[PDB]
Amino acid sequence: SHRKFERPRHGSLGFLPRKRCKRLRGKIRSFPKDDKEKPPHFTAFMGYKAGMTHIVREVDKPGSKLHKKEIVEACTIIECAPMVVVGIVGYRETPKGLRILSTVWANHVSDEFRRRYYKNWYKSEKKAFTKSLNVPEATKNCLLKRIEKYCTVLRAICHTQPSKTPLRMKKAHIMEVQINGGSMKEKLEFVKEMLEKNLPVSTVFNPNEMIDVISVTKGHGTKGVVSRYGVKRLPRKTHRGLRKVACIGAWHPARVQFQIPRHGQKGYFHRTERNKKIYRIGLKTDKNSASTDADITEKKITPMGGFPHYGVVNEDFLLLKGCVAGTKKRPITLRKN
Amino acid sequence: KTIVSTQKVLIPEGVKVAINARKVTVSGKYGTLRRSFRHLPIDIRLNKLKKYIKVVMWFGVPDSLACIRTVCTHLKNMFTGVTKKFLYKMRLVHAHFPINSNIVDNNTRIEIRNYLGEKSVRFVKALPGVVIEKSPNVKDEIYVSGADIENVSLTAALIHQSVLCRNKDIRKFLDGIYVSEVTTV
Amino acid sequence: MYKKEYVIDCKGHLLGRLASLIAKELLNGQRIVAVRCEDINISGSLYRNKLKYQEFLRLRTNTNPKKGPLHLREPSKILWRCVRGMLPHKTYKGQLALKKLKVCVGMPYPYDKKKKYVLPSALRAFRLKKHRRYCRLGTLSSRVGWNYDTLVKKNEVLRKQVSKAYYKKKVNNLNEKKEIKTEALNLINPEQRQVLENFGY
Amino acid sequence: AVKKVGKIIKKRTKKFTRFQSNRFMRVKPAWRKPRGIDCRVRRRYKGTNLMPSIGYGSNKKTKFLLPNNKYKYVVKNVKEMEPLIMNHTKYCVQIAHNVSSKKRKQIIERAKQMNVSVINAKARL
RNA sequence: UGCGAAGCUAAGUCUGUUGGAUAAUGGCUGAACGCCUCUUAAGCCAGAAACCAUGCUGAUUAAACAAUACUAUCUUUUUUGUUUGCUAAUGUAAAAGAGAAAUUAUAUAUGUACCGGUACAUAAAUAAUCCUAUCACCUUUUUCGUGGCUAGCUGUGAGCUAGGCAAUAGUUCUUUAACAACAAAAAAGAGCACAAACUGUAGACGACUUU
RNA sequence: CCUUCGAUGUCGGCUCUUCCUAUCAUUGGGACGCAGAAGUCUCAAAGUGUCGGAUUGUUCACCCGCUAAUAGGGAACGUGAGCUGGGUUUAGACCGUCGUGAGACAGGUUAGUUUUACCCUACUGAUGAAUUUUAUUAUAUAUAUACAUAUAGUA
RNA sequence: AUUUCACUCAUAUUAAAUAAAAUAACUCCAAGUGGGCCAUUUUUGGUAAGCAGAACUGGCGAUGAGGGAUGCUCCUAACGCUUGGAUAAGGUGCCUAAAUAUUCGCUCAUGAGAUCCCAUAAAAGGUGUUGGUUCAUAUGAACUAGCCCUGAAAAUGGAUGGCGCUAAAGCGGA
RNA sequence: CCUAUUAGCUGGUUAUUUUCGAAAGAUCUCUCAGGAUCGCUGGAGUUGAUUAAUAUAAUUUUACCAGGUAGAGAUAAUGAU
RNA sequence: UUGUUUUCACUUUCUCCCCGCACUAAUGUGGGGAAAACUGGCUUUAUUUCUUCAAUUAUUUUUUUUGCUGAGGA
Ligand SMILES: [Mg+2]
Ligand SMILES: [Mg+2]
Ligand SMILES: [Mg+2]
Ligand SMILES: [Mg+2]
Ligand SMILES: [Mg+2]
Ligand SMILES: [Mg+2]
Ligand SMILES: [Mg+2]
Ligand SMILES: [Mg+2]
Ligand SMILES: [Mg+2]
Ligand SMILES: [Mg+2]
Ligand SMILES: [Mg+2]
Ligand SMILES: [Mg+2]
Ligand SMILES: [Mg+2]
Ligand SMILES: [Mg+2]
Ligand SMILES: [Mg+2]
Ligand SMILES: [Mg+2]
Ligand SMILES: [Mg+2]
Ligand SMILES: [Mg+2]
Ligand SMILES: [Mg+2]
Ligand SMILES: [Mg+2]
Ligand SMILES: [Mg+2]
Ligand SMILES: [Mg+2]
Ligand SMILES: [Mg+2]
Ligand SMILES: [Mg+2]
Ligand SMILES: [Mg+2]
Ligand SMILES: [Mg+2]
Repeated sequence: SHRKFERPRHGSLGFLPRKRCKRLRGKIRSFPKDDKEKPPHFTAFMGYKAGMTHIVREVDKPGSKLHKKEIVEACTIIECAPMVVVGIVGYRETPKGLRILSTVWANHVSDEFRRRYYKNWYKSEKKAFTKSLNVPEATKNCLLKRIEKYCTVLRAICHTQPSKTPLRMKKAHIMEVQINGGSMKEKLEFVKEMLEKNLPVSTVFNPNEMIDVISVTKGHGTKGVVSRYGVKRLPRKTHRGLRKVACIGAWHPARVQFQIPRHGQKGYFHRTERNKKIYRIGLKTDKNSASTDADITEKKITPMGGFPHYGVVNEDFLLLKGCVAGTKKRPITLRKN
Repeated sequence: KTIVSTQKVLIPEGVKVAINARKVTVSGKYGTLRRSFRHLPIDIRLNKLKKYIKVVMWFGVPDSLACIRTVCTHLKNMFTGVTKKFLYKMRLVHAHFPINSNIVDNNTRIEIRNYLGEKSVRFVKALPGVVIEKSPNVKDEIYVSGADIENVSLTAALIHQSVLCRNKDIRKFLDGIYVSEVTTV
Repeated sequence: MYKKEYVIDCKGHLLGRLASLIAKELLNGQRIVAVRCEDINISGSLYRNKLKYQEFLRLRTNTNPKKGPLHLREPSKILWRCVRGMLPHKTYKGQLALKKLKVCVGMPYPYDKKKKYVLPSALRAFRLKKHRRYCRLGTLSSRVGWNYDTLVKKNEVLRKQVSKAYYKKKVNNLNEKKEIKTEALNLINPEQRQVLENFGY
Repeated sequence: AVKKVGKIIKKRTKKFTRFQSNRFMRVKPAWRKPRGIDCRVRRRYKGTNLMPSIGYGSNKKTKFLLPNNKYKYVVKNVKEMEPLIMNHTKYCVQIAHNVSSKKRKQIIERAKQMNVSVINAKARL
């Protein structure tokens, strides 16, 4: 028989396998479409979530009951130590998807970066990259030429400098960052200009830019159906237990269906939140970083006693409107829309 | 199955025709029109010394004959276009609110504004190669014109669609922009 | 089907018939590289074909769709599926036969330079009356979410130039050979020459 | 299949195993004819065990002949050997399983004297 | 009882797209049916909270794969072999010439030369074809190409010229002839991970994160 | 009256999913006894939604009210090793009628044990080896090459 | 009417055919069975039913084999074990052994059709196309029956058996 | 303990091959889940036949009857109309 | 009702003429009209390996390759 009273299903089937993400470093599933009219620019940036503060903002919305008035808004802070570019990777489009031609590396690769290629640095003789670093420039040039000729998409291998943050981990976070711009040649030139040097966020984002924030959610382990899906508690009277789903399914498809909410992992899921506004881009070389026209008092962004469970932001940072997935200390990838 | 069935299309005077494998291409004063017929079986053959082109179909039911006739008609239309542009004279009629018919982008794209007074713009881009002029003579009308009978007509239709009012009694509200006269120049 | 590996240029072929032809060969024991599967044709109208494919797509497994009918929608993959349909693929022999089939979209790294055969029993030119609606498989696939169509086309175009270049050279070589033959028919013996002439060469 | 060797035609080298003897240990392979409604073997469905039948029988002329072409005769004692002095080509001795080594030897010796074949001369050798 | 950080948390705060191709439908050109006709022919157009992409989650769902980084031996050639649980070691769903790269239309194509168009060739039972096989070693003449070294020499491939040089196994019983792998024999070249302690961005336990 | 009487747990609610369309609303249309508004008929549509209560064990029903709308259905009349146990369908008891009576009632009323998952699968998450008759959309200095590449281990 | 004598009735084609007709009769002893069910055709009750009840015959039961994808009963055909042949029903694009056979039509379907039982479709329509027939002045009518279309809506996803097929691998023939 | 009470009901009922091979109608039955008795089956046996015969036949011819279902009729009868 | 009599209808063309004057799918053509007997048909006389002597049945005879089988022991 039909269900007596109709209601919308509880979870979103759009976020299934509610399983743990493979890695702390949220992967960018897709990068902006290429608009070959605009100059070459990076599309993404890794930063660490430091905490939230609140902000006071005067509003502009003509017509709102909140028009001329000052408003208070929550904002995340994402510490954004300059990412360092280390490689260029060249993709070519095939009927089987993107395939890499090559990767070209900088001449000098940081110890931090190298640490990513080992799970026991302390023991190792740290031989990673020690022969590649050597290689002659001619080969590199040839590779670049090849890329120019054939590859349709360029990505830069960037890595974070977690040493310049309160985080425990000396290992870098390495990430491919698509470059979007006019001619492949132009892009190549841009990457060459960049290569061994540092990207700060101002080179990637601007004030008031709308950004997508891609991060692994806070973990809760194995969670009940009630918490995980917002399923209704059964009544007190229930014998075997209240916090479950009364009927998994009908008799006849004689098989529990993938659409039925069940106990299991909650959190540590990969998630792209969209349309998060940058309210401010902080600078390391600014003692009046958390200061404002209306404030006019020397304030660094770090709260008194420091960002709880994080530490002290001593470097350029993003003030994003609202909330971001994951915990204090989590890598976050900010992406252009 | 009629063994042979034919049709004769007389090419006009100042027309450079050139069919090959049913890919007919006609040039003249106004425009160069190309329009393939390689979906029906037909040995359209050209006579360049004399005028005329013969469309001929071997076997085939009445369907085939019909197709042949259609082809011939199309050819004729093309010829006409190249000699003399087709001129679809579209009069706009309004009850209360006069329609603002602003042509832009080298006489393509006609922005229609204030249709039944809604303060919102209706864009209607013309097809490849079809000028949209407004009246010299009368006040209201709009000439749509340019060689390919198909394309101008299509453009006109599009324009009409862009206007036509939605949920009301359409017998009462006669407002819109309609094809008055199909003509040549 | 006594060759090592037949490359089949799938352009201009009628899906089902072509598949049928392939399947028997595979069973017999014969690697077959179906190449250029974007251009296979289906005998319905495009819309009709789309509808059929839509219907097919709709039949997933209610319970858990990770299992259940996989709606492979690259044209090559469609072709492969069709081929499988006509094989006893739940046996060992059938499985082997299936494995023997390779399918490609466009033409890649050996199959540019292999000879490409054609199954004339399954050619659209010979099998549909010209007043009938047909449909290019690639277009159909695109309509049902394949995406890599334009790219494939571009690749094909690129390849064609290369092929043309190669062909010119080949033609030149042939001409040279002919010239040599003409020259060197006079230099043999008489009787032998006469004999040669008698049997065509 | 059929197993020709010379004039000996055997129609069925395979033994007829009891139905389902393969499935349950408790059911021994010794042929037992399935009574019982719905048996499938009884009903002779394609793909099941065959039923032994008199059609399978060996030609009356070659029946109990071994690959030797000789009827087997089991022998316990020298006296018994004597019946086959006049039949030393048609019959071949087998020495009974329970005969002692010395006695076996004696029997073998006798057989050699008679020119009669012994099919198990090698017992206790 | 009171307050109660931190951590969890909602009743608290933030965020939640735009293309393609269509349906209904309205139209366009336009026959059948000298007119008319949205097509109830061919050919087109606009068009939906639908569809398919885009975006988003997974992707031991693909036993998938790519690149990069580092490493333990690797590559080539020759010979004989694969006729205490082991310590020498074999398998082919297919070798017998497994020969063959335009492209394209199917009521037409392709080249070539000019400016998709024109002119001229070319194919039209197109694998019913073309290519490629057998001239063994030899001595004797030389001719011509290709790969190495500092015009010559060596090696390989093809030819002309001279000289007869062999093969015989008793009538066939796979034509032991392929490809790949390995083993020994000589001959020639050249560090990671887990654990442990720490961690807590994680967590039933693994796993994940770290040091 | 085919199946099930060496038992398929026999109503309803609660929960939870999915499907159908014979569309109530929402999207796009067509018609009108369409002036506007409202509505009626109807086509593509099942993408999104379809509620809070009062009485009843109820299904059904009937009102109150919100609502864009409060459409209809199925899935062993979905769903009892999920619950609940109000009802029906044990034993106690009461009334009414019937029966001489024991008792009956498809009449009414009350009190009345709801067992087991540790198995296989399914589903949810969680590790995880193995994968050469296997693979490949190319590699290599304009030519070549599938008579070819591909060791493996960590990341 | 019975009886006994006479005389005389076809006969090897045998008082018409045909007959693996005496494998017959008869007696005895006993077994099991006495729930049946299905198909054509006839048929009763019932709106009908894979319903209840009968008749004739054949099946199933008790029975496999080949076909009908699949199936107690439909078709072929009934079974000792083999070799070879040649068929049956049915098929012959692939699954699948055999036709991408030949030959003439018809049919395009924006939910085609596809083979007894059989796994559904109707009334009513169609200026869809294909033939006709009857009428009138190369058009206008009316009909007519082929295929096709509408009519044609149900719940897990989905079934000419599947793939697919449209110069059929569809429908009707040869 | 009488008692291994009784059961028209349920379950089970042990080697092989060969040969033949049913019935689920009928009558009576406090009978309708059973029985008896016919039928159908097997075995035993005898008389026969073994003479291409005569007996005999789910057959047909040739004669010869019997019929009142399909059909047909309603200006033939009955009953409709 | 059959046989029979007569009536005019029917064949070719790369022939010719006239109109339409390249009008055709056509290296031709629509219409109208002639011409003739190459074409076709008939009548003959001979001829059959220049080519034919079919097909179907009836009655006969043989052949090209060939697959399986070899029971028995008079
Ligand atoms: Mg209104
Ligand atoms: Mg039975
Ligand atoms: Mg408190
Ligand atoms: Mg029509
Ligand atoms: Mg149950
Ligand atoms: Mg509907
Ligand atoms: Mg409505
Ligand atoms: Mg029901
Ligand atoms: Mg249950
Ligand atoms: Mg229970
Ligand atoms: Mg219940
Ligand atoms: Mg109760
Ligand atoms: Mg009680
Ligand atoms: Mg029985
Ligand atoms: Mg039978
Ligand atoms: Mg069937
Ligand atoms: Mg046989
Ligand atoms: Mg045969
Ligand atoms: Mg076959
Ligand atoms: Mg078939
Ligand atoms: Mg007892
Ligand atoms: Mg019983
Ligand atoms: Mg009677
Ligand atoms: Mg009657
Ligand atoms: Mg003559
Ligand atoms: Mg013999």
